[PDB]
Amino acid sequence: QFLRPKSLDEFIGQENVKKKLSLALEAAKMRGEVLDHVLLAGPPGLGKTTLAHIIASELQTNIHVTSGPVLVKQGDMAAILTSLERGDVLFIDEIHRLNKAVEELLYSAIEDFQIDIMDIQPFTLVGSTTRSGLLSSPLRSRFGIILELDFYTVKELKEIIKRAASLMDVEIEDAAAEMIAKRSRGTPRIAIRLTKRVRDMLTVVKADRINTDIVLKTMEVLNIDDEGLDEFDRKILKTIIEIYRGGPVGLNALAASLGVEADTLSEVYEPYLLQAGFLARTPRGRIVTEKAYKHLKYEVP
Ligand SMILES: Nc1ncnc2c1ncn2[C@@H]1O[C@H](COP(=O)(O)OP(=O)(O)O)[C@@H](O)[C@H]1O
Repeated sequence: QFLRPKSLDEFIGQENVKKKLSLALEAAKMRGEVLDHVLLAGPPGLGKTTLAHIIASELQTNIHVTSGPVLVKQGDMAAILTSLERGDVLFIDEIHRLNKAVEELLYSAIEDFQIDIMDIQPFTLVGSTTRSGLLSSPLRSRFGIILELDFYTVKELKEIIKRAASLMDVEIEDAAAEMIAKRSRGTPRIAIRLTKRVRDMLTVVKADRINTDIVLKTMEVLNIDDEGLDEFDRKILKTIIEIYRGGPVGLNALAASLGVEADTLSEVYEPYLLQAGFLARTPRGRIVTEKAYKHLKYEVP
């Protein structure tokens, strides 16, 4: 995890998020008070986990990691709550997936810091979700700080790439870093994994630095096109084009045809497809745009 930022000063991008978090985080440290609960929302790979760890580290408290789909019985949640020390961070990934059982108990420990009277040390709840709207109304109004992360710019991603390459002790030319950033689908996690693969090409071809040639060879091997779309991205668009005539097609129907969970489609793949203008959502369902037809070389109906 030597590539993960350890402080906000090492976190490139998300300027609005950082200025908001920094304000409340520094104020709380200065007062020796427990930070207000924070909600981190946005597509995966954008640094929500990273920020959660940064928060605990800045407050100099312990972070307790867990996720909604794991805490089934109240006992599971109860144990974690009691292990919390004053000022500790309770980080819950996919918090919108907490079953009513543990959700009620969590909400309870937040209203007065005491579960059914049997006592909980004041703590900071930091939840993570792809869509803040997926959270229940009750728990939603519990976070005093809501941070919405959107995709990064190509410039920010390029900077993240150069930073990663330097840490892996490998030289890379600006134009090459730009090329990778343009194909990272607005996501730091994607950009870093791509940089590692390009690093492997640099190793096999025995080059002194990553250039455009090395990047293009890597992308052909990985099957990533000039827009950064991978095999499944294209499969989604092609399926809508061929099986559904460009759409509109419902989320459930599309998911069934692709053999994947609707969630993985709407929370993981569609976000960027919508942002990049390849897909659009209508009341009747998802539809492909003219840009997708042309990018994939299909005659525009
Ligand atoms: N702003 C950033 N600068 C550098 N690396 C980042 C940034 N945001 C995310 N990453 C990197 O990407 C990977 C993914 O991040 P993570 O925090 O797990 O995403 P999320 O929880 O939103 O899915 C991490 O390896 C991390 O170190």
